[PDB]
Amino acid sequence: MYAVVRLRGQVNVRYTIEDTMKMLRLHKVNHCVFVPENPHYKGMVQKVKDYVAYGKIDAKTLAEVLENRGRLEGDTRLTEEYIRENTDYDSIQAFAEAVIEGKSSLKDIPKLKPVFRLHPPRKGHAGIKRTVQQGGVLGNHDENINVLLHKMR
Amino acid sequence: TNSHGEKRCTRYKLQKTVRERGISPVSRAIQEFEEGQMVHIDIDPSVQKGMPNPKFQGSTGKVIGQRGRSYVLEVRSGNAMKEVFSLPQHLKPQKY
Amino acid sequence: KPGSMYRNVRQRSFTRRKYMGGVPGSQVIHYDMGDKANTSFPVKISLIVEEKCQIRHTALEAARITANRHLVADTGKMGFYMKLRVYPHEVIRENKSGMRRAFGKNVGTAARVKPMQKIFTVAVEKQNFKAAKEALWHAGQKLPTPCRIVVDEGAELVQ
Amino acid sequence: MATGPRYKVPFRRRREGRTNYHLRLKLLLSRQDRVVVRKSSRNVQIQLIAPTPDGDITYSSAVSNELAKYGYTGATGNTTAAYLTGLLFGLKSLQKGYEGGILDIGLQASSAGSRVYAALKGVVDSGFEIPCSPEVFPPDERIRGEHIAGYREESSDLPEQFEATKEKIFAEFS
RNA sequence: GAGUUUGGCGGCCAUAGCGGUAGGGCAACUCCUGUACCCAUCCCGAACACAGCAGAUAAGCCUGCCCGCGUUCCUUACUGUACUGAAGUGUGCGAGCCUUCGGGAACUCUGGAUCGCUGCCAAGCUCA
RNA sequence: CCUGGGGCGGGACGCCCUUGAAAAGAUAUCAAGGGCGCGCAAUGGUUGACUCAAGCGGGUCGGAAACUCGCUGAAGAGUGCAAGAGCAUAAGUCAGCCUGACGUUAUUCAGCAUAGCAGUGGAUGACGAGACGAAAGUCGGCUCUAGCGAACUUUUGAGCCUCCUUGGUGGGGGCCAAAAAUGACAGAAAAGUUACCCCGGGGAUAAUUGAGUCGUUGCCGGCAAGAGUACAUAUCGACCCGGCAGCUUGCUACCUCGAUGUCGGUUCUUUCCAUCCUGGCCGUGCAGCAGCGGCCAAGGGUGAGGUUGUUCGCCUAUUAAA
RNA sequence: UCCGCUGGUUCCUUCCGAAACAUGUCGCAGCAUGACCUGACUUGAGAUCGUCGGUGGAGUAGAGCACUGAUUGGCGAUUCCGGGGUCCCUCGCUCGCUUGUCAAACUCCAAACCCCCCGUCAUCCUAGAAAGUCGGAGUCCGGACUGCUGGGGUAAGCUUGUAGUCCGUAAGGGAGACAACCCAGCCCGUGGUUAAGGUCCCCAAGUGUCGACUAAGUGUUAAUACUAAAGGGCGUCCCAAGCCCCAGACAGCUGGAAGGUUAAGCACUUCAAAGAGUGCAGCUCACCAGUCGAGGUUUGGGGCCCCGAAAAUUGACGGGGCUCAAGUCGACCACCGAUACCACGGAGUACCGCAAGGUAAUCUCGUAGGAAGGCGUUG
Ligand SMILES: [Mg+2]
Ligand SMILES: [Mg+2]
Ligand SMILES: [Mg+2]
Ligand SMILES: [Mg+2]
Ligand SMILES: [Mg+2]
Ligand SMILES: [Mg+2]
Ligand SMILES: [Mg+2]
Repeated sequence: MYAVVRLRGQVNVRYTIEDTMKMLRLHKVNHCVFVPENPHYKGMVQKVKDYVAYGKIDAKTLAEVLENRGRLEGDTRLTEEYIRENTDYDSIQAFAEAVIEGKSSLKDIPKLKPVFRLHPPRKGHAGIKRTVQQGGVLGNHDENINVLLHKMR
Repeated sequence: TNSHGEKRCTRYKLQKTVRERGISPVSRAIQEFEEGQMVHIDIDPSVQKGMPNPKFQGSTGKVIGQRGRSYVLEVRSGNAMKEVFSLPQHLKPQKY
Repeated sequence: KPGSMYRNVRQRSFTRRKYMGGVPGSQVIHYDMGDKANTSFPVKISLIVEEKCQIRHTALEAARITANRHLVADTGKMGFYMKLRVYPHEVIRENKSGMRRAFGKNVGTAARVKPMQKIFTVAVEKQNFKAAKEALWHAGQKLPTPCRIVVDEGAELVQ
Repeated sequence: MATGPRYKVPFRRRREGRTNYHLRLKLLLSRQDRVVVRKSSRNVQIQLIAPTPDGDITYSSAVSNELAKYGYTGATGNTTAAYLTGLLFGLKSLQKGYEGGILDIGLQASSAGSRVYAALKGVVDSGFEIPCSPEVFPPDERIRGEHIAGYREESSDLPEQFEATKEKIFAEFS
């Protein structure tokens, strides 16, 4: 499961890349979306590598992301009670485990927004002018996206 | 000044490869096409009759009718739909 | 007309001489110097250019003259074989008024050379290696590019 | 002599001198079956052919080797044998369900009173429909085989056996 | 019901061409035999056309072979080189060039293969 | 009218092909190569029969120049003419027969991508007539892409409608089609001059200063080919290559046209050093005197006169130098 | 009078928001038509800005000589068409084998982007897809940055194109100032954390950490119209490889350059140790012996610095100043720092709902201009 977070703005960005972002539902910086691992989404995330950061999120990171930055319709925070009344699992942690194990989805939750408006990264990040392999933050973090997601908790 | 003729800038659009120059395969000229079938426009430069523009070279046309030997194609040129008359020698079916 | 004018490579290749008019030919006379028959020279070195530059035919002729004279005075007339690999194929045209109808007349030819492309190849004996290398050093001083010498044959024969 | 990579070899049938492709393109535009009449030096053969992109397919055929079973004994490569083969092909193609087709002599030269036009007249006389002009048809005595008196008296069996084969084949297919 | 051979019509139009050697025809094909006639020569029955008993597989044709030339394909190296899509507070005085992620040759080289594949119909034979 | 200001020149002012043009399409410049304003009753159509250019070989003064036979020959020829594309049992050549180089009419293309836009073409068809051919087919000219022109007016072709109450006669008006041209080619019937000039605007655009650039100009450097009796480097420094200055002329059009008073001189002040003299050194092919070349150095000096409006330059006599 | 030319054209808010381009024009300072913007209406279910896979178009970069043309030698023959001192024989073209270069009007080859169509995912969509009709315009002086070695040009803050994004019409934060360079697209107030960039002082936060380099005040200048080259350096710091090398080299200190030759040196039989010879006929090196007693020399590829390097009012790393840095390089840590992001409260807008009200990550910038709603004067 790619965890794609936007880290650069929409100024001086080409229309194809900006529409790629818009179909990914990433209109502003510090916005995260969780998407499956099919080749279609892999190509879409590859097209916007210079303006986002993506990786393979683990279950604990997604659990804390749902617990601290999940919003329903009307801008209402997600909690444990809504999860238990609209899913089969014991808490947000078990639902995150199910989502990582592929037998669940984020669309299982009724009314849940597909965009996680995250906080800016605590103690900054590595920079938006170099990729991950150049010492920056853009591009593919692999499993190290969870460190960046943790610092943007 | 430059010209505005129909064959303008078709040095390689309307050129045949070295080992397909000469007579073409005659089976390409009797390929019947159905209504609504998608066919590729790949112009045969040897057949000088019933040819579309070079500007439609490489466009997929939907067959909508027949006008004798040639076929009626609904071709797309940028943002407009065009009706392009082409004989079967210049068309080629799309395979799935 | 200094070589800095017709030096940088920012234009496409103007070489089809059947669609142009009256190119003044190159002053470069020969392209082989020394022993043109002995293929048994063990130590072979080449002068390579490390930029993308257009060498005028007059520059090539001056470099060839200095290198050939140094090699003839160093290793004798038949103790070396020196090869100028590149022909000047590009036609250099100057806008000889103002900028109206600016496509100029041909005022000479030149050779467009890529980075690391060998200009002169020199084949010499073991003892005449230093003289050939130093003459090739003098040859590149008459060229518009930074040039470094590279050894083709007998790298172990020298060191 | 394919001297280099810029050498365009002809098509395989054209390399073998067996097919003209310009005439083939002219004939295939009809969208009709071709009466592909081919004559060999010792007998004659006629086919009905319809093209498909996998290759040509032949519906019906008839050669001079079939004339033995209908009571024919003479030469199988003359005008009379060509007429009998054409008549048999026409009746057999009518029986199978084919009654039309354009003539196709291929690379063989066109000349009136040939074996090919004799086969064409045999096809026309069997009820098979093929557009043709009667000028290129042979005379009736030539189809009967009235050449015989010039050289050989053993050729005199030709007209009676031709009439016998004609009546036998007409009774056979009708 | 199946197979081999032969013939006609082909499809893909060199992997099929160019070249060299070795084998075969019962049926077939061809070479080959004549010119009464049909037809014909810008002259020649050379071709075409007609009528064909022979004789010959010497050629057409079929089978196998030779990498020699051409083509096609793989393969190791060149090489993830050339070139390039995107981004870059990376870099050069400058013509420019570099890093990251994603594509990716051509020539040549090593070791090999390719001297066609296949579709229809018919004539025969040999079915189990 | 376009126009690296205008003018002179030119027509990139209409049509056609290759590149430019960055492998769909489009894409400008006074961009590069150019061409067209026609020719042809056959140099056209169709059927049949053949294959061309150029080599090698054989044939008699028929020469290495003719015509003829064999072999190689996918095209290296020809197809009327630019360029590009097409074509070999042919889109070529020859011969038989012919006139489809036919009357009428509908679509869609492309001139004019996307996306409106004239008369025109150019590809499919349709009605009616034919030509050649066994038939399939081919023929709406000459293989495809240039060879041409609105409205009005006149003339001409076939048959019809019409002219003011009605019928006729002469004569007009009209429909459809063809010809006559506007080349500034989407169509004025069209020469200059103004320093006697006027007006409205323009830094949308030039002389002007300024800015950018540096071909050219001034001053240099590298490598040293050599001359210097010998000796590259005391002195001169070819060829080739790389620069600096912006002090000459150019290029450009960024600022200024509701004005930045435009050359030269004079007066006065200042600045740079790439130093002419004065000060200090180094080399010499420096004996001294006097030169020659180079380095440091901008404190001071660098004048008076003849011609010319001059800058510049020459000339005169002084002068440390002028 | 007329003018396509100049100047001016008077209140507020809200919604949306361009074009400086094509064709024709006595057209080039103008206009029309189309693209682009806006408002309304009809229509009724799909649309493609994006991804992945496939059927197709490639003829550009690159590459190469297989065509068209150029281009360099060598080797062997054109017994022939040709040039020269019994056509005795010289001999340049021409044809093959092996080399050396090319193309914008070359291609046996040949990408990455890209374009048409199909399937899938994705997004938009009955709160109205694509299509259609009508009302209103503005607009056809554009310019810049990053690429295309774009074309031309000696170059140009030059001129003319193309793809994307900007300024025009773009705030706020930062580069010293900066139309278009980076963050960022922005309703109001508060709190927090970050972006770009910076942390010696001017100035909030580092006289921060590790490992080296620079000795020149070099530098303290991302992009750039704002930044000097060729050439050279036994300046200094590295990597690698030849050669001599504790059977004792390199550089210094002791005996000799004695046989020879005056072949007028400077126009050997055989010895470890002496030439047809380095130098101001003795005056001097190359060379063997001894000697301290250990590295020496050559070449190639790199980093920084230096010479090359001269301009005009006194002056510009932004200034002060800075030397194991306050400079350069390879990494790292913590903090500072926006109106961005998060949160809270509030306003407006869009659509839906009968209404209460509901939704908005997928609403809030704005020139020419379209549309809507209001304020004001006089009657
Ligand atoms: Mg004018
Ligand atoms: Mg007067
Ligand atoms: Mg190239
Ligand atoms: Mg920008
Ligand atoms: Mg904007
Ligand atoms: Mg700003
Ligand atoms: Mg407005």
